[PDB]
Amino acid sequence: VTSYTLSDVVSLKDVVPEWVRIGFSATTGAEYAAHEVLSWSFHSELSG
Amino acid sequence: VTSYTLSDVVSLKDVVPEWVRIGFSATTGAEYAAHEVLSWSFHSELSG
Amino acid sequence: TETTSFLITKFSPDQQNLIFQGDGYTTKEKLTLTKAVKNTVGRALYSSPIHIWDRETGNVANFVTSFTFVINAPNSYNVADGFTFFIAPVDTKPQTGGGYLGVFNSAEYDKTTQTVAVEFDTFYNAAWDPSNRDRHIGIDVNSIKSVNTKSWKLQNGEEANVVIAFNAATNVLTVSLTYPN
Amino acid sequence: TETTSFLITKFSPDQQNLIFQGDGYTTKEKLTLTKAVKNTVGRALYSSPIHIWDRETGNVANFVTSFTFVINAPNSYNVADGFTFFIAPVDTKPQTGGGYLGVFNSAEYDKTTQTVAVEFDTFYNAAWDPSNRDRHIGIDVNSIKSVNTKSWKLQNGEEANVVIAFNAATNVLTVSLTYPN
Ligand SMILES: CO[C@H]1O[C@H](CO)[C@@H](O)[C@H](O)[C@H]1O
Ligand SMILES: CO[C@H]1O[C@H](CO)[C@@H](O)[C@H](O)[C@H]1O
Ligand SMILES: [Ca+2]
Ligand SMILES: [Ca+2]
Ligand SMILES: [Mn+2]
Ligand SMILES: [Mn+2]
Repeated sequence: VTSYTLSDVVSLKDVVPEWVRIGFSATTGAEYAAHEVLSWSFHSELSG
Repeated sequence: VTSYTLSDVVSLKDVVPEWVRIGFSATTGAEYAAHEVLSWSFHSELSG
Repeated sequence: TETTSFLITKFSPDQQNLIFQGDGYTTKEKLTLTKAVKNTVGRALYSSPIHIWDRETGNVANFVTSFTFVINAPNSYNVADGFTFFIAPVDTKPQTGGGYLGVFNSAEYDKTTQTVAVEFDTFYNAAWDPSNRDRHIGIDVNSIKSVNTKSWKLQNGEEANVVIAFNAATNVLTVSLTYPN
Repeated sequence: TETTSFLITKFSPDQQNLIFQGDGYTTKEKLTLTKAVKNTVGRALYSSPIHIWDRETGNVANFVTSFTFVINAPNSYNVADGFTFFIAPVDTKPQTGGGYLGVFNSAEYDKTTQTVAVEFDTFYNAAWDPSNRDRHIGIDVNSIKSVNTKSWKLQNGEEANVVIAFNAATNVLTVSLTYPN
């Protein structure tokens, strides 16, 4: 079991629009690799 | 409290496509009324 | 396994996760399908397609939905036509208006409609509604002529809590409506 | 209150609740962003727009996403460029490819991009990546040059489990990637 964690402060409200779309992206250039996703779950809660 | 209940057997598989959109509809004719929705929650689970 | 869920207790003026058709739009924290005007139609759909059944496995989804709706008529006796919750193809568009509720085109069974709806019918259309003339809750399958109905007493301007559930193990669709009093 | 959730443990050949861009497509129960070919880009987005913050109240949403991804390279020395999970404007198309990972167009802060991304970078781009040249996880804000990074040792062909969570109370974005061995 090998884990890696990273954290930082991001003021979402100042960066993204009120409504957004979420997703994945992957690219290759002069060098490459296959990029795959096997499963995905998402949950968001906006109170008020 | 006044409650009404109704149920019936509907074989969805034979009626709707595999992928669908859900929603509300309302109409008026010679007679009318405002139709409003104040809250809405939904949850579906397809085993696989 | 594939699940889809959402909850909206307050509607925003520009509700981007909804698709509007006809005169549907959001105002004052609520979703307005129609106003108290004549000859109109309004629909609102969740933007994301829902995976209801799978041909590969043959599995069918279980689902439950809850919503609170209000019908406000000028007169508690001059009301029409009604409201529905429906399941239809991804590219669904408004159908016939008036007593057809914007979801069907005939009383005759039409397999190509591919639409299942639970109606909250407030106006008696002699050609297909229950002969007792009562306003009613009905389960519609590819037709405006309900497969089963239950008499319902409309409470003008009062909030109604609805729960519609489908059990894939039995293919049973249940509808329940409740008024605060 | 507004919540949005979904779960997909296995993808279908016709995943209609996803939007595919570039080389993106589903097959063999998996979501393929790119095959092992040069100079290409692939993206996949959830169909429904998400309400991440509220203009009226100033409230911001808490959210959590978890996924399992795999990178299959021809070898362990020549790998590029990487993969990201991102949050962007509703109607977004693929941005610059290569080291820009299809979500940014420069290493300088561009407020119009309005995009936050968590990158899993496999190729050292001299102009902006950490001088140690290690592969790394990074948090990107309107720029390909991360605000923070963490050296990451890639396990070719292995399943990486990722959890990304955002705490609205503290504005902290946390990322964790776990390999079983
Ligand atoms: C040699 O540089 C090229 O290939 C690398 C690796 O694929 C990309 O990061 C970069 O954008 C592209 O210009
Ligand atoms: C008088 O008939 C008209 O008005 C009623 C009630 O509004 C609708 O049911 C019907 O379709 C329309 O043709
Ligand atoms: Ca009727
Ligand atoms: Ca890089
Ligand atoms: Mn009826
Ligand atoms: Mn980087």
